Amino acid sequence: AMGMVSLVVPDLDVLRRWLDQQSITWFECDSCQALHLPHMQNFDGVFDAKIDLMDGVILFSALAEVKPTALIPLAGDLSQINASSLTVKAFLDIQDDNLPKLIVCQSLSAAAGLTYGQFVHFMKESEEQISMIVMEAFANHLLMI
Amino acid sequence: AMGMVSLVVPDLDVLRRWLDQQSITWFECDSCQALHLPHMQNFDGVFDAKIDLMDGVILFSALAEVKPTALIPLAGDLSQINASSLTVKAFLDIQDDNLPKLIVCQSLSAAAGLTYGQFVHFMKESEEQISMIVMEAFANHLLMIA
Amino acid sequence: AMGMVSLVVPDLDVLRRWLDQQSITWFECDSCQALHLPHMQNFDGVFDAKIDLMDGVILFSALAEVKPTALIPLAGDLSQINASSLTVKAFLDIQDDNLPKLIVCQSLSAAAGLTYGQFVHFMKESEEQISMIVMEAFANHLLMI
Amino acid sequence: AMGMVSLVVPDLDVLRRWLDQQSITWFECDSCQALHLPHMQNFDGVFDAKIDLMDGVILFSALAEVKPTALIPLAGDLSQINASSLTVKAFLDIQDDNLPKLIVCQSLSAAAGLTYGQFVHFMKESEEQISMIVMEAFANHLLMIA
Repeated sequence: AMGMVSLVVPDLDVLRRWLDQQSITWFECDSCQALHLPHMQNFDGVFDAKIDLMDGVILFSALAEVKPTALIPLAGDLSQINASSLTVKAFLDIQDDNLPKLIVCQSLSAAAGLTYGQFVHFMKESEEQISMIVMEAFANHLLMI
Repeated sequence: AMGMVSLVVPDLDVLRRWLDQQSITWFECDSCQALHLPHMQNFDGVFDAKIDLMDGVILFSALAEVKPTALIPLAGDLSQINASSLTVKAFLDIQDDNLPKLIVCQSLSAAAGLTYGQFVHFMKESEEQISMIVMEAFANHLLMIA
Repeated sequence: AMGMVSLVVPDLDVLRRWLDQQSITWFECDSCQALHLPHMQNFDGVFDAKIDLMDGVILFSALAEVKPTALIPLAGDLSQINASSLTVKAFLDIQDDNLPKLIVCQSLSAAAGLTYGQFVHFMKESEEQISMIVMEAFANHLLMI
Repeated sequence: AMGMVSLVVPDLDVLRRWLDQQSITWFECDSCQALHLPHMQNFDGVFDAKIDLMDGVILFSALAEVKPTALIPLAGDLSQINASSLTVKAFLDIQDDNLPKLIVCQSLSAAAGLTYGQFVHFMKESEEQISMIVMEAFANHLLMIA
């Protein structure tokens, strides 16, 4: 037992405040509704990272660009990567016009309510699990800079 | 305001009680630590489904046996399947002696506490998301029959 | 039996002549020793095709550019493609600096000697098997133009 | 000048005689049309090897059983393996009831005629190229033992 709490169903404004509470800086696309997190670019391989809220689910995602020569090998390793974390998911986003991306993300289901403490844990856990995947891909020479 | 609720770091006993409170039936392996969920076998392609507790993370997972002729095509589809759900993950488990398995799972991180209502929602959202993915693979002719 | 013949071990000059014999036009890179075959660009998907001679093996290869979005699906289909022809081979050539290529090729072992008629058959058979693979990839929307 | 030689469109009898002339032993399936080559089992990973004649093309092929845990990694290596030889091809044969197989093969197009000497060279070059590929996969731990 940790006691009684009262749960909140957050909107994006609650999330801005809860991020401000933790001293986590966020920035905000002209082109999207995600809260972008500049500190995540400190991890080798990370080009962008953000918090989205959609259909009752908070998502924390990082994006890295993949070298063309590593794309087939990385696609073959996706099972092992997803199996390697209890909480983080990984997949490729491939377009004809861009460099292929590796998306690495964790969700927190919010529609039933959350405490602030649960959000904080999620931010900490996600950052740690995400950066592990992405740094290991970088160190294996799979990513551009 | 709204009401107050208990925040609990659960052990496997907390979860069995919580499943009981939802009238969800669970069975046990003498060979594993998970709580098996017989009702998930009503979706085609599901050979087993279970709740595990691992380092403070609850995992609800479904397992389906994959057709060897569909193993490579499924492996090539994992990005798109993982991209199809906000919450569920999918991956392959391949051994040298068993048929390959598709694991389809959702997690709920319990180390900072959880409430009963969050678990309930987890059980519902996971059953829905997991069953969609498995039913879809089964309809794509990728799975063997239980 | 088709009678007695006398075999020739060709060099690149024999091959130019044998191509001239069949009225097949060839062109010649500043950057390679292959004999390039412009008529093969008449097949949808083909960016270049050539005859190489190396270490006693004549190779007839065509190259097509693959869309990034089709690269993973095509890599998964390489077994089926190679299984589909008795004589043609297919594989990807992927570089970080370029568009991925699909290489589709047939060899003729020449170190033991050949007749002209065997060369002609090879040119005909290769062109037919190669263009089948490449046109089927094009029609399945796997290639750029 | 150099000498003259017979140009022959072969049938399977022409090939058996030609293998005999090279003292290469061949056996037969009551279940297939190929001439099996017992000496190819001396290379590790080779479960079978054979000469087929199909639409006027001679195929020399070797078969190795693939470890299910290496199936996906091998599939991802096929480009590089096919690019490693000027003449040999490699691909997978996956069924729902057998272990997956790696086929490694070379062809010789016979419809415009072949001479005995071209066949001999074919037999030597194929054995060399095919065995290199198979021995290499076996050393990469991809294959099961015959």
